[PDB]
Amino acid sequence: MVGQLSEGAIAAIMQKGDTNIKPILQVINIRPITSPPRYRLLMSDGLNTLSSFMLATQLNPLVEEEQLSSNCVCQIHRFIVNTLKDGRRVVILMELEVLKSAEAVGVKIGNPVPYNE
Amino acid sequence: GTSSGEEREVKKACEDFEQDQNASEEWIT
Repeated sequence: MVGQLSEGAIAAIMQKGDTNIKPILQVINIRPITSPPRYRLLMSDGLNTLSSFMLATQLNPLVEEEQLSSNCVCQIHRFIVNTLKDGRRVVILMELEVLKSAEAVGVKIGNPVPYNE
Repeated sequence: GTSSGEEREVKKACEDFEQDQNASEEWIT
């Protein structure tokens, strides 16, 4: 159910840039970038997806132990927004808690669409 | 976890993102 996710959080980050929210999001995909691997995440708030999430390196054990993996649901407890020269906003995830594992969720929630920058 | 250490990591994560051009279509921004 999309009622499980923080519908509109991605739009709020993209437009207002406020970090004082603790949104509940679903991981759609993770990709490593290579030095330690740095993880880039495609997340959903049930309404939109956005692929400019970057994982802080302190959180890498969640991915390497597969606690944070595609289709899991997590709650963000601390994030930093950085706005690039061209207007894109990068979201750096500092602290998060996985609320429901990928195994338990099983599937993408809803039919979110890419945020149109 | 210092303030300056976090700033350097935010900058690095942003450069990592900007140079990530060889990803598949779902990652295009």
